[PDB]
Amino acid sequence: MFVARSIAADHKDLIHDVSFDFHGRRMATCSSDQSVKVWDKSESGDWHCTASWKTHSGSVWRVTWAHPEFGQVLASCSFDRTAAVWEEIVQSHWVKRTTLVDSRTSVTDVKFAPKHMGLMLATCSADGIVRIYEAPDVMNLSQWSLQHEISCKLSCSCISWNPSSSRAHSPMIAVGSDDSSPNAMAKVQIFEYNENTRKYAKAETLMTVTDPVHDIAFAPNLGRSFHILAIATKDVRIFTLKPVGPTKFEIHIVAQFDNHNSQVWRVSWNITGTVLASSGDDGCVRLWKANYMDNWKCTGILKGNGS
Amino acid sequence: KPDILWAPHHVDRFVVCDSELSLYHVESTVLRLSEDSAATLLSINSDTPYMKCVAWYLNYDPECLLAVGQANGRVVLTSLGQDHNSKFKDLIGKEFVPKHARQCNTLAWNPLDSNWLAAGLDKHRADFSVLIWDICSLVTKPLYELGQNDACLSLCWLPRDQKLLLAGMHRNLAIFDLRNTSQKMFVNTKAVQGVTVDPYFHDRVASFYEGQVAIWDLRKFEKPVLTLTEQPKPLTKVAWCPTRTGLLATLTRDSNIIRLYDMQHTETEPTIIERSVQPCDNYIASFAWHPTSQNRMIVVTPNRTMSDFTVFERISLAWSPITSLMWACGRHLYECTEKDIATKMRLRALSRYGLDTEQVWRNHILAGNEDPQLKSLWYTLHFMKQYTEDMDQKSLVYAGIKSIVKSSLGMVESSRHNWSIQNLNEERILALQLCGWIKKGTDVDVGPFLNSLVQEGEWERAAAVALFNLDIRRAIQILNEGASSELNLNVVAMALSGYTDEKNSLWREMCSTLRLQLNNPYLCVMFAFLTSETGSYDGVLYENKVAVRDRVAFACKFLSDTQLNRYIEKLTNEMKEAGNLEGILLTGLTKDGVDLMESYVDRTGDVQTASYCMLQGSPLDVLKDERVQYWIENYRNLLDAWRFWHKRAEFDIHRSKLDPSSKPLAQVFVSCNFCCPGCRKPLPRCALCLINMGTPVLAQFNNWFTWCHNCRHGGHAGHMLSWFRDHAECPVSACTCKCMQLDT
Ligand SMILES: [Zn+2]
Ligand SMILES: [Zn+2]
Ligand SMILES: [Zn+2]
Ligand SMILES: [Zn+2]
Repeated sequence: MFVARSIAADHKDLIHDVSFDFHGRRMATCSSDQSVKVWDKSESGDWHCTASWKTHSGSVWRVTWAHPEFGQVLASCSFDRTAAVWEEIVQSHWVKRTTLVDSRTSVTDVKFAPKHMGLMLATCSADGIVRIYEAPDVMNLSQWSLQHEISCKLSCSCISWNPSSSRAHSPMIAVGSDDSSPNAMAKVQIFEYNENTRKYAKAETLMTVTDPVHDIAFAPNLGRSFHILAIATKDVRIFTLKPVGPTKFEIHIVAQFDNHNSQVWRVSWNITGTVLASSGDDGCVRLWKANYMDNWKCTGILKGNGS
Repeated sequence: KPDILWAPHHVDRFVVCDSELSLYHVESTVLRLSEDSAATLLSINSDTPYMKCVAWYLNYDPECLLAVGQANGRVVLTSLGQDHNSKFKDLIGKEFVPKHARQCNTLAWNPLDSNWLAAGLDKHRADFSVLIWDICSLVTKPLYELGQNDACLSLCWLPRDQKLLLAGMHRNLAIFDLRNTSQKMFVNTKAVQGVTVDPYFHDRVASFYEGQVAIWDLRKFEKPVLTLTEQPKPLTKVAWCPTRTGLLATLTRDSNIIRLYDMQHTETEPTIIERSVQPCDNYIASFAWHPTSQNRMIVVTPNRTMSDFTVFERISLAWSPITSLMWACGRHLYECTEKDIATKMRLRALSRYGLDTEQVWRNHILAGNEDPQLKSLWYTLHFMKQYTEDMDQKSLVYAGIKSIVKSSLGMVESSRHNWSIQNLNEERILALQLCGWIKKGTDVDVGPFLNSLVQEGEWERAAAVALFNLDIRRAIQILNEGASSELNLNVVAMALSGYTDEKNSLWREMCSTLRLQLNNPYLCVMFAFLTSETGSYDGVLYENKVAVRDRVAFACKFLSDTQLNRYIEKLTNEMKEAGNLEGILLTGLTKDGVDLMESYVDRTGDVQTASYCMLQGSPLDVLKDERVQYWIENYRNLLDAWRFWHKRAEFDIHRSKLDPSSKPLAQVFVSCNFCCPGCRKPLPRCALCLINMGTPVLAQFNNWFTWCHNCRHGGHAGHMLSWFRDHAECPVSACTCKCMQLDT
């Protein structure tokens, strides 16, 4: 249910990902050529780049954006086992704040936290530990306190958490896996931070997923009574948790779609948590809208180029 | 095994090397080469049996000069070409001769010289192995000749050096210079069965053996820098990608899966990414990259079946607040634009939905689309308001009918009807006013409803209601009056006239069956009412194809107290669990009403109406609940995302005028640095006309006396707006702050 038009953008090497701003103005790209870009749309609708530089002696594949309530901030994951937290200075000088090199193995993911706990970065690294960074004093951005870590005992693949800012929800972390050895067990485990214990303890385990998951994306709360997960292991398995010391949540798998039949690339929920803009390995990446009977049926298809 | 080649200077021609040499031609669409393209074969050659290698003479003209090696060691120059316009006609047919006879394995033309051809021959006791011919003038005169007592197996010209040749011997891996043949650099490896030099780097060479692939460079040339995995089956072909940097295409015997390898970080670890693709479901003989097209492939099965493909993946998605996602595919990004709930709330907000201080029912029309849930809630909310004003002129209505009819006394069951309201106790008229049967006032006649319905065009709703008030000569009159327009109701007027009320009268048996064949469901409750066997009110009350408002009135007029409470309580429980907006008529704006609207939000994610509805005169017992205040915050945060800032402000004006308990606070304060009630000092003056802070003298914003929060340098609100239009520095000398441009 769309008309596809190709944007007028030119990145040097092969692109990796696109993040997006809050109000819907400025993205951030990557390449296997150690380059990033930010394109502010003109009032006429045209896109023009405004900055670029060299990132690291490897490839940067997980650039990300921040919230305007802290100014302007970016971050990225690369070969250097560090997060490039670069802010804007105003022709603008995009250099400030130090690196976060604290990982012995390769970093897997990099994402920010909801805007109701301040700045809280988190990074999960390859063969093990997941790691969260915080800084109370946001007047200078070069300080960063770890204070919390985990031990997933597997090759983490993707991270996510729910923007639900309700006072009645404990913050939770969802982790992906990548092990594909000739055995089956777990690939997505859910965490939950406490207050008195101050520990992210383990609560649940989706014991029906065994394929090499590639991305995890919660659905924004917006006011529902339950959360929504999203996996890309073998078939866009949209899960659904419901609370009923751990919070024993009843699981109800409401999605199994074979359309990709692939190693599906990425999954990304929308602003209001209704349309699941999915993607995959083979070809055109579809949508999965909603129906009157709470039915998840594909409602659009658009091809990787001029379609 | 058969191999496939492309035309170096043609984008639409390829040849298949097999038992016979065949040239094809790609044609468009709208032999099925592709799902959107097909093949158009042009020429056949079969003169040379026992072909062992095929190579292409890469020049701009002739168009199809092909070099073919045989099992006797003689390279034969053959052409398929086109309508001959011979420019070098002497060249065709010039088969070469080696001075003995052996197998010919590998062939390669010189990319730069364009006229030196290299041939590799198997081993012989006392003769040359690699022979460098020069096809410029049956010429058995090699221009060079190397490798006494050895057997070559792979050949490849180096790109940078003009005359350098890389060769793979039996256990020698030598790089030969063609200026002095006394010397050569070499290693002793096992991965010799194929040699490739990548185009871009042109310093890394890849070679393979059995099932293992090795990677070298020409700057160290000592040991294999990188290696791969011991795949349990032999390899057949390896080739780099000539348009995308970093791809080791790979094939194995008797399979159908190609493996493409990603190498970006060309001492720690190697960056290796592997993804396998199956272009087709049949076994694969060999493949062929493309020189010009973007990341292309064609494959040929052991049968004659051809095919095609392409090579790109790992797209990423980014969403936008206006519901329009972003593509990302290599050198291309695409955006798609536009019912989704998020899209609707944009137009509803832009139309000032839910902001009327007038006839309230004007909100369902303001919503644009027609939906029964919305076109009923605003009718329900309007009625509760008109009662509150009327009663004030002379609030418990907001509880809902379930609490109103709990104390329903009286309830004397009516006897057999007398076909021809004020005798009901006030609690029942409370339900009748909300439903709309009567108007605000003691009017016992339901005429105002009846006469408003006819002018609205609805005829049946003027019949069902009328004879529900026991009027069977007005019953025909409603159908008689409407029968002049539009037309079967006139015949129904006869049927709807008579009824015998006997025990086995022909009307009763006929009508109970003759009801179910009609479409409109009011006529169903019509017949299902007349035949109701003195209390069998189980058909009319449960035909949920009819509006709940009528069912609330009709159940209230007839059913007794013991029967009413069980029915009204059982309807709300279904109404609440299934999440129906119509339940507000029953549940009201109490704690239960908040519970029901949880289900409505849970299934449609509508926070606009759930926000406005609960703000409607609810008390300080459900408006302070955590649930309701969460919906308000999310809607406000959503509006800030759409950049509809002025619309958010108008919403907070409405919220301020209705809930004073959420008032904002002051953010400004005057703190004199000296103590000015104590220090007797004035605030600073502007930097342009220098008048002090406060002295007097539409356009009234001009003397607003703004400030700066970084440089502590202020002035008159309009004076610097005129000054800042041509400069970008603080007016005050010895200050380097750009006040306006610092925001952006
Ligand atoms: Zn003072
Ligand atoms: Zn200043
Ligand atoms: Zn002034
Ligand atoms: Zn300033």
